Amino acid sequence: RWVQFMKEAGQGSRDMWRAYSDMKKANWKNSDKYFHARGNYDAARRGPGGAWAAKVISDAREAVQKFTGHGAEDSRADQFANEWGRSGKDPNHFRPAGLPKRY
Amino acid sequence: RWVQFMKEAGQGSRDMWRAYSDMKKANWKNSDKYFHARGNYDAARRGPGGAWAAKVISDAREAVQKFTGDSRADQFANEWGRSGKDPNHFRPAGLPKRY
Amino acid sequence: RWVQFMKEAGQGSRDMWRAYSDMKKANWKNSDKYFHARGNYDAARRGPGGAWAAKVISDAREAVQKFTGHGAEDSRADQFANEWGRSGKDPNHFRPAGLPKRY
Repeated sequence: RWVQFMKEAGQGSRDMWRAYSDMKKANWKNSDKYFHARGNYDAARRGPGGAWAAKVISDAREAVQKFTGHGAEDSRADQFANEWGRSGKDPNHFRPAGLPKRY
Repeated sequence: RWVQFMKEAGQGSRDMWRAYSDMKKANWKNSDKYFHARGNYDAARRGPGGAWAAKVISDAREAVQKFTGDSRADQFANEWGRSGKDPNHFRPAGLPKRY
Repeated sequence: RWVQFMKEAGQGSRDMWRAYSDMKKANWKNSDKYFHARGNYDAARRGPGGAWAAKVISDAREAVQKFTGHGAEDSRADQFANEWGRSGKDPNHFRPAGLPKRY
């Protein structure tokens, strides 16, 4: 169903929001790739709709970041982490040392 | 606040699925437009985040209709409810009162 | 903000819908790529939100139409036209002989 896909998309959107919210609450140096990967990883594991939402949201954020002057290298690196998580690879490969266990 | 907007969007999305779910359970003829209006109505009542979510979901639905090959009529109902107007405008005869 | 982005996305979405509509009513064979390119071209000109919406819509169209028998050979060809217009190239490159000035 389109309904089931959309439900997955809604949940994946929530996952993406949580990664952003946790990133902000954590204030941890060089943690953004971890949180980029984690949100995409969580969302894609909701199902196809979740993977779709993760991609659509990732792509919008990359666009807004570019507009603000984010460098091409940093954007590419962020997109690498996004796709890493979304494909099911462990977000913890981007985990900075000492990031609290709750994240 | 973004947290509040997201909260409403979450609520509104749940209102939309509940409307589609009730539509399936009711299995009542000529009831589709009622449930489209009702989901959008309930969702918009949650706040701006709910109206946004309701529009996203309604628009995504029309996209699937267009892509696969009535849409306009559904959107009339979607917008009627989301605008705060009475979903019962579309209520078919017989529909159980809990819906 | 994201306010401007979403404004552009709405503009871009309307451009895409208008291309799909024009495609339906023109009923011109071998004109598919023209309208796909044109929708994406018009949408990308709205700015980043428009380009983003155009890609979201284009990709969703490809994925959804798989359920109505559109295979990869034609769908990837549509997608070549989508990216063509989106990148700023002339949709008219795909214009079939005689298509009315209205489109």
